[PDB]
Amino acid sequence: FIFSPASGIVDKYIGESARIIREMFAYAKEHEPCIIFMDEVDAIGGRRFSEGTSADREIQRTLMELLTQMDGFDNLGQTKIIMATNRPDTLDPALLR
Amino acid sequence: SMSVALHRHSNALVDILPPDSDSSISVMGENEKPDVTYADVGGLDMQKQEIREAVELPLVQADLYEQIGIDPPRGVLLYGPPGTGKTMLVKAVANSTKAAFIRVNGSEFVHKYLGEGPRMVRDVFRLARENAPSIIFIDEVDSIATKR
Ligand SMILES: Nc1ncnc2c1ncn2[C@@H]1O[C@H](COP(=O)(O)OP(=O)(O)OP(=O)(O)O)[C@@H](O)[C@H]1O
Ligand SMILES: [Mg+2]
Repeated sequence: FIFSPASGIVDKYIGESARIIREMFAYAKEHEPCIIFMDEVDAIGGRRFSEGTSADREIQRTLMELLTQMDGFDNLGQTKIIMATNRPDTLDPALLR
Repeated sequence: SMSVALHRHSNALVDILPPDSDSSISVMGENEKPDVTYADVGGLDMQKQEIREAVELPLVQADLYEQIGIDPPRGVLLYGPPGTGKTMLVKAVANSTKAAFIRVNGSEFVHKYLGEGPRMVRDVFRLARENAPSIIFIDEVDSIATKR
């Protein structure tokens, strides 16, 4: 049981923030069955923007990875994700999907 | 532009490496390709025909494009709302062509060290050229192609 605040995986450093997230699933696969639990995914699952600042555009780089990590050509065996949110309305349409 | 080996204490090109070495990426499909054929996809028959003529057809019959004298389709862009099966339609051609098919995300090309993003961009092209004809798929290219 991986317990993960969604707002402590974002660093200052440039795409370290995405490096952590890929590892998190790669750990999971290797300890399978495993569960990834993300609390408050308004943080990095926010709306699309792309008229924000540098800070918000950073969020796009980590979100875009996490979306592909869940479904790509890489399949998940018994890796299961429970996300929790206080509003499904301000989550990304691609995530919510 | 190719990888090459340098001697640490002087900076000199002391030998050369083949264009396969020095990539973080590799050609998958050895047994790592999905099972999703043309058959597995349901409809979108217009999108199928269109994308097969975009990607598959230039390779199998280059000769026809040259003959007729038409510009072959180069880069492919797939737009449409999320949840339409964009990625799945490309899954199909990854099995079907039986050429090289690379794999790559847009976050493979961002990195912690600076200017080590560009060095990957050069790597994926060089690898594609060697084991050509090749298809490179950048899954989500959103973060590279930002407009601001
Ligand atoms: N025509 C279809 N027949 C059968 N399954 C389909 C079809 N279209 C879509 N699906 C299903 O929807 C899934 C999600 O599609 P896919 O990941 O290819 O989407 P996308 O539109 O490229 O979005 P995202 O950017 O969120 O990945 C597929 O893996 C598949 O199960
Ligand atoms: Mg996506």
